[PDB]
Amino acid sequence: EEDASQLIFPKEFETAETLLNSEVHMLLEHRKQQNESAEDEQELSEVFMKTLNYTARFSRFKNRETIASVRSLLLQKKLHKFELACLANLCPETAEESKALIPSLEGRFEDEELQQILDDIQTKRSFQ
Amino acid sequence: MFYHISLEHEILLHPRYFGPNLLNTVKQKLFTEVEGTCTGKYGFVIAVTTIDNIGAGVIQPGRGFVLYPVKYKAIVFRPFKGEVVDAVVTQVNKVGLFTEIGPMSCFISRHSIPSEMEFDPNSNPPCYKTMDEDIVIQQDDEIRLKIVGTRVDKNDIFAIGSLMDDYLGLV
Amino acid sequence: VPAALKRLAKYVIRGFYGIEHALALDILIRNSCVKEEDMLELLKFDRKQLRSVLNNLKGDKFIKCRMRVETAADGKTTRHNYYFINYRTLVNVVKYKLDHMRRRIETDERDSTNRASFKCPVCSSTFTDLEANQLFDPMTGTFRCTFCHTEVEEDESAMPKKDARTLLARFNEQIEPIYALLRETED
Ligand SMILES: [Zn+2]
Repeated sequence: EEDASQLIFPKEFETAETLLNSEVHMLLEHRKQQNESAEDEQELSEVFMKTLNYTARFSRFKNRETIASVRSLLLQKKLHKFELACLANLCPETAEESKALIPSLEGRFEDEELQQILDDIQTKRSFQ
Repeated sequence: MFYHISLEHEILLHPRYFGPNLLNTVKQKLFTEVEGTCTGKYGFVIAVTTIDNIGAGVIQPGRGFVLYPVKYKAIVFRPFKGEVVDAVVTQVNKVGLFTEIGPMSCFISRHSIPSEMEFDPNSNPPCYKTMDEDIVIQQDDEIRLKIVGTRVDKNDIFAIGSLMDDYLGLV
Repeated sequence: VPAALKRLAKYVIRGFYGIEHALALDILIRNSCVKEEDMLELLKFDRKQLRSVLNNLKGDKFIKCRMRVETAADGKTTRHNYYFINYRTLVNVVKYKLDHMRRRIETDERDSTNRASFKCPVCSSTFTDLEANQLFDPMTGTFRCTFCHTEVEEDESAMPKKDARTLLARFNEQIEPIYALLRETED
């Protein structure tokens, strides 16, 4: 009934906002910071550690300002909220690669313009 | 896919917890119950980002408990059929490959694995390698798999990873 | 009554019905309409036996019946059942009975993919491939049955799959004469 490729989601997943792994890491880090405070409180569950490592491993942006800048530029482009997370998560190097992964992305914009959008993410991306 | 959504949960607070710090206990009790539990509709729940509001505590007639409906914002991850998500291989076996994606764990059957891949029992660390060794998949590697289907049982969800589709596997 | 219609009806009755059905059809071919009572004497069949065949023929609408009521010479009421062949309605039923098999053949192609291969020998219950991983016990490292705690095999389900494939080619060959006749009866 629900397919990511077909952009079909249930009524619950309609107004939901998608957060990038780097954005997710910041929120989880804030939880960790609060965890240290208020000693003797409940210790965070092991599931929290698993996700925190996962988001940190795939974190494409280590700077808070860059994450905001990427989101601001993406907001100008008329892109679906779910597709924005995939675009900023997978970070395809080529326009053709992005189109193949997401069949629904075909026809949204011009191929030449699609490649430029991906290239911009690379410039903001920090290589270590 | 990671989603930040608002969830409805009900807390039954024992009368012993009444008095000062009642709402603190309700908030604290919310984290313990929600965290570490998964449901098919929303999948695994990582943590509660914040609590939107605590509803009026309706006393249960006879029971003595007070039912507190809580609107809390939490981030959850749910496997979507026909979707490609990065995965980390935990264990390698001839029968199939086990991979963990955050709290969710995915199992890859031998049939779904590409034909050219063959189990490497001789090597001390079990792994899948080709004849030409162009691509090698072993434990603790980042690979891409397609979620063929989603199954939920006993508050646990584990999907099937298939590497038949192109642009999959170790990159 | 074009000769093509007569031959088409004969070819189908002798292929999927008993000799009883075919014999009654010949009477309706020689004469456009024949009384039910008259047909009974010629065939010498039992009263119930003839009705059962006629009901089956009427069930498939290969022939239609009309009731004529008249006063006999002795004054008693007479209710004669007159049977006749409706080619226009008959051809549709033949097409309906043929397309369903063709669509059933198409369905057989999809059934082969969803067949359940895993099965427990103890409880003799077959489980789908997707359901197989549900019962997978990590401690054992192999498929198992929760009810029986016994190993689950999949080799027994491979043999019957190939049998259905052979029927596809044969069905299309034996049915060509019927299809050819249908094309000749479109006018
Ligand atoms: Zn059994």
